[PDB]
Parts: sequence; C-alpha cells; structure tokens
Amino acid sequence: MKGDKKVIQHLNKILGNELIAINQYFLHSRMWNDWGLKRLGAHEYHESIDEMKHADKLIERILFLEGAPNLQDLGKLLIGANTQEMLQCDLNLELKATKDLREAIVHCEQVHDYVSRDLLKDILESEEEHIDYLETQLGLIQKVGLENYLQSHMHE
Amino acid sequence: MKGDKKVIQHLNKILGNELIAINQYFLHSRMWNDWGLKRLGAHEYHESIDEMKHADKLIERILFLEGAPNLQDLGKLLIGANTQEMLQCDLNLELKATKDLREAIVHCEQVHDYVSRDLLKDILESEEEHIDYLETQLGLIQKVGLENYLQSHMHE
Amino acid sequence: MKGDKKVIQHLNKILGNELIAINQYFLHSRMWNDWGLKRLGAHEYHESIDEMKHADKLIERILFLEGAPNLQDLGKLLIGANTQEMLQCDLNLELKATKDLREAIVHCEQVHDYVSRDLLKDILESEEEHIDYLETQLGLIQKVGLENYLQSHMHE
Amino acid sequence: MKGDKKVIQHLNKILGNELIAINQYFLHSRMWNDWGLKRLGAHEYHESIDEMKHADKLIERILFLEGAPNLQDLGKLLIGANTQEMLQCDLNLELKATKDLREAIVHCEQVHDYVSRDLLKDILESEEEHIDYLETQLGLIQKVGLENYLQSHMHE
Amino acid sequence: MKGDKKVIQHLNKILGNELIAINQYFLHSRMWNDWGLKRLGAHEYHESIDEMKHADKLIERILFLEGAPNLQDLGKLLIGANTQEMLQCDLNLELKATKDLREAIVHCEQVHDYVSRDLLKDILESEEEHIDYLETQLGLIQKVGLENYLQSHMHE
Amino acid sequence: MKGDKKVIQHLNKILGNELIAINQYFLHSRMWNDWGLKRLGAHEYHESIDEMKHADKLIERILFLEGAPNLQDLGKLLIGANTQEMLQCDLNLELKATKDLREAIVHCEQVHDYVSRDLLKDILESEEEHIDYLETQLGLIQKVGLENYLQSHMHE
Amino acid sequence: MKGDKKVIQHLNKILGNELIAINQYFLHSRMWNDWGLKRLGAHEYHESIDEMKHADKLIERILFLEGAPNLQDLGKLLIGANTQEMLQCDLNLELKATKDLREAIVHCEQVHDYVSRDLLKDILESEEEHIDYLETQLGLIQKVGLENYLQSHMHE
Ligand code: HEM
Ligand code: HEM
Ligand code: HEM
Ligand code: HEM
Ligand SMILES: [K+]
Ligand SMILES: [K+]
Ligand code: NA
Ligand code: NA
Ligand code: NA
Ligand code: NA
Ligand code: NA
Ligand code: NA
Ligand code: NA
Repeated sequence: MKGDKKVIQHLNKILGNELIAINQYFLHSRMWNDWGLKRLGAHEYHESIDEMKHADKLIERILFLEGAPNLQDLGKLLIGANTQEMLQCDLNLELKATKDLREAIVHCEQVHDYVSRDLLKDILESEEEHIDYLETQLGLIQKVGLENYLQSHMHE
Repeated sequence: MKGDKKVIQHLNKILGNELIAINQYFLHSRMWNDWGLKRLGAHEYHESIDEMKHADKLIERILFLEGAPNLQDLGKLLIGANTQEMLQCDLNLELKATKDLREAIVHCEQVHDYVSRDLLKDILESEEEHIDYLETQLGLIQKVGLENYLQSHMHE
Repeated sequence: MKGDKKVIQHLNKILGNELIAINQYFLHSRMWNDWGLKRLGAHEYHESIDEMKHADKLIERILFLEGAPNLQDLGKLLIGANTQEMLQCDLNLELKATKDLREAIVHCEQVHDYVSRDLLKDILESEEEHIDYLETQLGLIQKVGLENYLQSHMHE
Repeated sequence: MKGDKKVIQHLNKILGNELIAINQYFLHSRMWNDWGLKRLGAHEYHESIDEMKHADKLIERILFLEGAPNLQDLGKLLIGANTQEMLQCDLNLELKATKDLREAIVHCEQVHDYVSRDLLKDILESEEEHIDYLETQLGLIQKVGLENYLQSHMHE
Repeated sequence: MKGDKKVIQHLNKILGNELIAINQYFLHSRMWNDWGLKRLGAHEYHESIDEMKHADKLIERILFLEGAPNLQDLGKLLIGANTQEMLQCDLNLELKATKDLREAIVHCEQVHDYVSRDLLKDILESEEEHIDYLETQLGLIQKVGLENYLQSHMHE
Repeated sequence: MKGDKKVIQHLNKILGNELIAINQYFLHSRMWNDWGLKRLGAHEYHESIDEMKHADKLIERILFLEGAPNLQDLGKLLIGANTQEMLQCDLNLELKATKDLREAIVHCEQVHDYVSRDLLKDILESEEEHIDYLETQLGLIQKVGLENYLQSHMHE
Repeated sequence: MKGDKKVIQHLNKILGNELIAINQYFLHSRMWNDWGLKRLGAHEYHESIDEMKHADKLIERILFLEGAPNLQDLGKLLIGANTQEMLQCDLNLELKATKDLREAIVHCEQVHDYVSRDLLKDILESEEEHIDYLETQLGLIQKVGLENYLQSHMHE
C-alpha cells in the first residue's frame, strides 16, 4: 500500500535509533555479565531484545508501505566505561529516541497515517518505560550508594 | 585473561561479518514475508537468529580476553531484489565469512588459543551448513523451476 | 544343519544382489538429500534399510545351513546422474534380483528346502513391492511432468 | 561447496575402511549368534551399526564437498575362524583404520578444512574406543581363561 | 471336507512324531529340573509346549478333512541319561521329524492340498529352529566345556 | 593401545596439576564454610569436584595408552589466609595449569594424538572458565568493596 | 573452639591415611576398569568415594577445632600389579589405618574430646567393613579359583 514518503523517512529514522539501541544495550549487557553484575546484564539483555522487537515491527510497516528499510546506516553507539556511565549513556540515547518519536507521530497525524501513529505510540510507551527504569537506577545509586547498588546487581 | 591482540582483531572481524549477516538475513526474511513466501521468510529468520547467537558468543569471548567488541562498524549488506538474487547474496556473504573464519583459526592455532579456535570451528560448521542450504535452494530452482520453487515456499 | 550345496550357492547369490542394492539405494538416498529432494531421500533410505534386513536373514540362514556367507564380493552398483536415471537404475537392479530369486526358489523346491523357499518368497514379495513403487514413480513423472514430480519430493 | 580434491580422496579412503568394517563386524556378529555366544553377537552388531553411521556421515560430507562417494570398492574382510581370531581380526582392521584417519586429519589441517577434520576426529575417537574394547577382551581371555570368557558371552 | 487319504495318513504320521516329542521333551525338562539345571528345564518345557501346539493344529486339520486323528500309537521315546545324551536324543528325534515333514509336503503339493502344505511348512520352520537350538547347545558344550555349560544352566 | 611416551608424560603432568587443584580447592571450600561464607564454600566445592572429574578422564586415558598414572607426586598447594588471598592463589594455580595444557596440546598435535588433544582442549575450556570466575570475583571485590563482597557470599 | 593440639595431630594423621586410600583405591578402580573387570572397578570406586567422605568430615572437624588440615603430605600409595596384589595392598593399607584410628580414639578419650572420638569410631566401623570385604575377596579367590573369581567380576 503506497505510503507517505515523509512517513517512511520518519519510520526509517526511528528504525535507525532502534538499531543503535540494540547494539548499545547488547554490548552493555555483556559488559555487565563479564564484570559479574549478572542482574544488570540480564535486565539490559531484555532491553536489547525489546528494541529488536520494535525494529521488527518498523521493518514490517515500512515494507507494507512499499518503502526500503534501512538497516545499513548505523549511528553512534554510546558505550560507557562503568555502570553509572552506561546507564547515563542509555538514558541519553532514549531521550533522543523519544524526541524523534514525537516528531514522527506529529507527521503521521498530519497525513492521516493513523496506523503508523499507533505503532509509534506503542514504541514511545516502551521507551518511556525504559527512561523510568534508567532514572530510577541512577536515583538508587544516590540513595543506597554505588557499592550497595552494584552488590544488589551481582546475582539474578 | 589477557588475550593475543591479533586473535582479538580476528574475533572482531568475524563479529563484524556476523553483524552484516544478522541484518541482511533479517531484512531478507521480512521481504519474503511481505511477498507471502512465508516458508522462506521463516527459514531466513532462523538464519538471522543463528547469527545473533554466534555474535553473542564472539562478544563474550572478546570481553573475556580483555578486548573491546566492535559493534559500531557495519559492513556492506548485500540486499537482493528477488528470491534468486537474495539467495545468491546470502551465499556470497557466507563464502566471504568462511574465508575469514579459516584465517582466524590459523592464527588462533599459531598462538595456541585453542579455546578461541574451537569456538570459531563451531561457527564455521554452522556457516558451512548455511552454504549447503543456499547451494541446495539454488539447485532446486534449476530442477523444479522458479515458479514451482516459489510456490513450494508460500506456506509454512 | 547341513544344507544343500547349491541352495547355499543360491542364497549367497541373492545375498550378493542385496549387498549391491544396499549400497546403491543408500548412495541414491544421500544424493537426493544433497539435492534437497528429501522425500525421495527418505523413501530411498528406507529401501536401503529393507535390503539390509533381507541380507541379515540370508546371512543367518546360510550360517544355519553350515555355509559361508559371502560379504566380500560386491557387484556393480548402478548409480544414476539425475532422478529419472536413478529410478531406472533401481528398477534395472530389481528386475535382475527377481529373476535370481525365482531361480533360487525353483532349486529350493526341487531339493525340499521349504524353509529357504519361504524366506526367498518373502524377499521376492518385498522386491515386487519395490518394483511397483519404481514403476509408479516413473509413470508419475510422465503424468505430472518432471518439474512437478521433483517439486512434490522436496519436502518430507 | 567445492572441496579440496585430496581431502575428498582421504574421505573416500576412510569410507572404504568403514565399509570393510561394516561387513566384517556384521558377519562376525552373526557367526557369534550362530554359535550361541549372544553377548558377543549383540556387541559386535552394535559395532557394525556404529560403522554404518560413520559411513553415512562421510558420504554426506563428500557429497557436500561435490565429490563422488565410492561405495563400489570393498577391500579385504578379515574373517576369523574362532572367537580369539575374530577379535584379533577386528583389532588388526581398527589399527589400519586409525592410521588412515590420522593421515586424513593431517591433510585436512594443512588445507584448512577444519569441519572435515572435526568429523574425522569424532570418528577416530569412536575407533579408539573400539580398540579399547578389543584389547580388553583379548586381555580377559588371558585372565579368566578362554572357556570362562566364552561362557560369559553366551547370554545377553 | 473330504481330504485325500494319503494326506491324512501323512498328517497322522507327523502327529505321531509330535506326540513322541511332547513326552520326550517333557520328561527331559523334568529331569533337568530334578537335577537343578533349571534353565535347561524351562527351555525344554517350552519346547514340549511348542510340540503340543503343533499336535493341536494337526488334530484340527485331520478332523476338518474327515480323518481320524491317531493319538493311540505312541512311538519310541529317546530318553537320555545325562545332559549331552538328552540333547542328542532330541536332535535325533528332530532329524527324523523333518524328514517325515518333507515327505508329507511333497505329497500335499502333488494332490494340491496347499493349505495342509502351508501348515506343515510352518511346523517345519519350528522344527528347524529347534534343530538350530540343539546344534548350538552341543557346540557350546564343546566350546565352554561341560562343567561351565551346566553351570550356565543352573539358574533361570 | 601403545601411546607416545612424551604424550603420556604430558598427561601425567596435567594430572599432577589437577591433583593439586582438587586439594587446594577442597580445603579453600571448607575454610570458607568454617567462616560462614557458604556461597563461596559451595562454589569452591564444585570447582574441586570438576577437577576430580578431569583427573578421572586423564587417568582413564593414560591407562588406555598403556602408561602408569601418577597419583603419588603431589605438588605445592597454594593456600591463602583470607578470601582475597585464596582467590588469587586459585588464579595463580590456574594460570600455571593453562600454560601446561597448551604445551601438552602442542605435543599431542605434533605426534597426531588427536583424541588426547581433544580431551586436553575440553579441560582447557573448563580451566579458562575458572579463570573467568576468579578474575570476576577479584574485580567485584574492587567494585562493591570487600565487606559487601563477603556479605554476598554468606548465604547460599 | 580451641581443640587439643595432640587430638588435632591425630586427626591430621587419620586424614593423611584417608588421602592415601582415596588415591590408591581410585587408581585400582580405574585399573580394574581398564582390564574389563568392571564389577571390581565399580566397587573400588565406591570405596574411594567413601574415603573422600571421611576425609571431608576430618577436615571439617580440624577446622572447627582451629587446626590446619594437612592435605599436602601424601604418603605412599600401595599399588598392586594384579587383582590379588591390589586386594592385598588395600588390606595392608586398611590394617595400618585401623591401628592409627585406635591410637587416636585412646587420646581423644583421655582428653575428653568425645565428639572427635565418635567421629573416629564411625570411620573405624567403615574401615572394618572394608577389611571384611577384602578378607572375603581373598578367601573367595581360594575357594572358587582365580579365573572364576575374575570372571565373576567382569560384568557389573
Ligand atoms: C537488525 C537488528 C536485529 C533484529 C531486527 C533482531 C531481531 C530479533 C528478534 C525478533 C528476536 C526474537 C525476540 C523474541 O521474540 O524473543 C531476537 C532474538 C535474539 N537476538 Fe536479535 N536482532 C537484531 C540484532 C541482534 C544483535 C546485533 C545481537 C547480538 C549481538 C542479537 C542477539 C539476539 C539474541 C541472543 C537473541 C535470542 C536468540 C535465542 O536464543 O533464541 N540480535 N532478535
Ligand atoms: C553402505 C553400507 C551401509 C550403510 C551406509 C548402512 C547404514 C545404516 C544406517 C544409517 C542404519 C540406521 C542405524 C541407526 O541409526 O539406528 C542401518 C541399520 C541397519 N543396517 Fe546398515 N548400512 C550399510 C550396510 C549394511 C549391511 C551390509 C548390513 C547387513 C548385512 C546392514 C544391516 C543393518 C541392519 C540389520 C540395520 C537395522 C535395521 C532395523 O532393524 O531398523 N547394513 N544401516
Ligand atoms: C505327557 C503328556 C503331557 C504333559 C505332561 C503336558 C503338560 C502340559 C502343561 C503342564 C501345560 C501347561 C498347563 C497350564 O499350567 O496352563 C500344557 C499345556 C498345553 N498342552 Fe499339554 N501336556 C501333555 C500332552 C499334551 C498333548 C498330547 C496335547 C495335544 C494333543 C497337549 C496340548 C496342550 C496345549 C494346547 C496346551 C496349551 C499351550 C499354550 O497355548 O500355552 N498337551 N501341557
Ligand atoms: C582431598 C582429596 C579428596 C576429597 C576430600 C574428595 C571429596 C569428594 C567428595 C565429598 C565427593 C562427593 C561424594 C558424594 O557425596 O557423593 C567426591 C566425588 C568424586 N571424587 Fe573426590 N575427593 C578427593 C580426591 C579425589 C581424587 C584424587 C579423585 C580422582 C582422581 C576424585 C574423584 C571423584 C569423582 C570422580 C567424584 C564423583 C564426581 C561426580 O561425578 O559427581 N576425588 N569427592
Ligand atoms: K550491604
Ligand atoms: K565358570
Ligand atoms: Na505485499
Ligand atoms: Na546441495
Ligand atoms: Na585394556
Ligand atoms: Na535331585
Ligand atoms: Na549353531
Ligand atoms: Na568458625
Ligand atoms: Na571478568
């Protein structure tokens, strides 16, 4: 079904953001596992998987709309060097992702692509849940102290 | 455990090949599903998942060896425009992948990294199984005709 | 129990025929599997196993009759280059096998070895069932066309 | 996938050794059953089946590598006349088999056919287990005496 | 259904042989049990039962053919004094039984009593299996020695 | 089966290393249990058991190769006085063990003892997994602090 | 709990005896398995495991009493060259072990370490049961003959 050209551009932009997140979260996950912080590693693995599922839905929508999904252009991964940096890197990425999602939804509404809007709203809900998680973890580091926070994430 | 610098370079090169294949196969899978060739779509999805699992093991090994996994540099995806081209694109990618795997195993043997060698041999066995599948499909197109071959891949 | 010398010769001849067929059908099976014609590969494997079972019973009977089973002399395998040739090669072998089975039964009847006759009759029934299968496949190639026939034998 | 010509020659040589062993062990099995030494008959049957399984894997690998499996040439079966001779005949065959397996592995390593090497290594491990069994039986004949050894192999 | 007079005579001759065997095997069974060779006793009991079942089928066939089954004339039991002689007595009886069975089958074929032939062929197969057992036991006495052979038949 | 003298010497050296580790890990396990650090005690017990299983396989291989397993020579146990020292003692032992394993594999490859090589490679994988565990624990002591690290290992 | 220094010395002496027995019995077990005497191999394996359990309890008691368990000073293994010698080696080791256990119990009683006495009494009961097993085996070799004794220990 012939989609709106700018909608497809927006969908490819969100897809690009999800592709960055998949790799960033997968690497952070395996870094945490390497360090023995297995609870963080497992949670971050599930965040990566959730981004993979969003990327799948975007690819499927783009193809239905007769566009070309762009899996070639990978933007900058924000890789941290320690737990605090990794959480903040994920939060920085998520804040950029939600800004782009909001702009995409505006355009979908303008051209009456209500189904693409609905898909993007669902993704935005998931990304805001991730922001909640990240903000909460950074707050816990301050409340319980870093050593305790890391201790609480050694075991699954 | 401090690994050999060139082994880590080889492991990152294999990882880069797996990252290309993940995206290439995932996109091909969703293209075939879009076209209603659901048996091809499902098989290619499983091929993509298999490459994800190999990428995971490479990342884990690189981190154990105190190297930095490179998920940032994504090489050229070989995306075809019809079934015949897509299968050949996958085969071309796989033949490059096995070349690099053999060169990596040579070096692991030379520096006595026998555990990395074993991991790479297991990946190589999977990639050769993929080559067998691809060669077989291209042969079947010749034996049964393209229209019958596609028909046989409509339903799961 | 001391058997008739010419009976034992006949049983060793039939055994020789079964040993050809085991290997011919096993190789044809694995050729079909290599080509992705898995329904033909599976059926042909079961034909090979059935011949293995006949060979076992012949070996056991020869030994009971105090003869020496000959598993050393392997006659000519008739290996085809494509599906049509392979089926016809199997049929040519089977027609020779049934000729020899009938001559063996004649001699068993003449010297009153009724138990060996019964064993050979059961083998003959199986070989005639295989001829039926082979004639039917060759006829189906004519009726549905080669490409359709092969397509129908891709999936098990 | 086009294999190395000498690798394929080596694989066909190992296949030829497996085909001898299939027939030698099957006949030895049925001889032991004929004599009422059913525990030896059963064990030797399982040795024959194991060689059949190796032969299958070799045939499959040769076909993948675009070679022609040779099931036509059958080398010399070493058939004993009593239990001690039959066990030594099996051992003699196995020692030749392991020599050829090592030479095939050397060549596979030299041309970087690491998957064929791994297959041959697995077969070699099975053959060394068979050697262990055979040496152990011959040793038990010495330790418990021939009559006791045979008595212990009457019943399954 | 009025049968052929000579067929009925042959069936009564075979029945007479089965009646000798029932009693000879039953007595041997109970002699072996009395001596504490319970494995021989149980096997010989099952041989006696098998002859009882053959006698039943012969009686049934004779009555159908409107003949008079002869259960009155019992021929000479071959009773041994020790295990070796008892086995040889059974073998001697079985070799007479198979000679008579072959002669009966010849006549059934001549007069086209194909159902009686088939019954007799099934009995003949059973009697040859018994010959196999007996020859095997006598061979095992030679291979493992009498004392070990008897030891192996103390316990069921 | 007559093995290579230097292979057997290497296998006995690896065996000697495993015998040190059994006792060192078992004592460290029971020291941690005595101190109430039951999670460390249990994990270290399982490390000891894993070394026992490796020692068993080496003994079995040496005997198969007609060598004399050396369980008499016990090298120096590295026993620590506190958790930090005990982990470093285990790591020091493991790094010696992997050096010896690589040297043994080199020699096995040179003389074509591919089955002994494969055994040693499997042991090497296990020992590298143990190095990963140890390096990770030492890293966690730095990241969460010694008191938290010990607290986290009080309860199973 | 501060234990008596001489008690701790006695406990380390008993521990040293158990450590010899662990290794002696494990090696004898694997020697019997290599020779095909699998019933002896299994039984001796269980004897080795039982000694491992006693060693564990001694280590635990030493640590509770604030002593240093000595797993370093391995005494002389008594390794036989055949079944008869191996059994007598085990018996010689056990007779030394019970002598030392009795001397340790005397001292525990004298200083009122009744819990250590009870542990040693339980170990002594186990060691006397092993003596019973060993004396019985040596007696059976005399009563049934060596070849029969070994035959009875081929199969588990
Ligand atoms: C285009 C990028 C990717 C896409 C679209 C994608 C898609 C998916 C999907 C749909 C699943 C199944 C999720 C579920 O329903 O449970 C999955 C699983 C998985 N992915 Fe990805 N993925 C991508 C990249 C990656 C990468 C780069 C890695 C690792 C470096 C990875 C690792 C995994 C793993 C380990 C699994 C679980 C596989 C299993 O054990 O079943 N993925 N992926
Ligand atoms: C090219 C030579 C042969 C090949 C490749 C071959 C292969 C096989 C295979 C793959 C199986 C199934 C094994 C399993 O996974 O359970 C099998 C079974 C068997 N084979 Fe063979 N075989 C060969 C020759 C023979 C010969 C020469 C005999 C006897 C004279 C024989 C007797 C049997 C029997 C009795 C079975 C068990 C069948 C059943 O009851 O299901 N085979 N063979
Ligand atoms: C010395 C003479 C015989 C003895 C001692 C004998 C003994 C036995 C015994 C102990 C049984 C098992 C009964 C049970 O516990 O259920 C049996 C079964 C049987 N007997 Fe006899 N028998 C003799 C003669 C015969 C004869 C002469 C015939 C037929 C003409 C015969 C036909 C049968 C049949 C048909 C069975 C059942 C077998 C089955 O289907 O399991 N018996 N006999
Ligand atoms: C200080 C010396 C040793 C101690 C304290 C020790 C302790 C133990 C313990 C407590 C068990 C578990 C027993 C149970 O409850 O089932 C065990 C199992 C075992 N031990 Fe030892 N052991 C020692 C030395 C050895 C040696 C030297 C070997 C072989 C060379 C060995 C081989 C084994 C094996 C194979 C198992 C069974 C493991 C399994 O499959 O679960 N042990 N040991
Ligand atoms: K805490
Ligand atoms: K005996
Ligand atoms: Na479509
Ligand atoms: Na193919
Ligand atoms: Na042995
Ligand atoms: Na009696
Ligand atoms: Na026989
Ligand atoms: Na304490
Ligand atoms: Na680490």
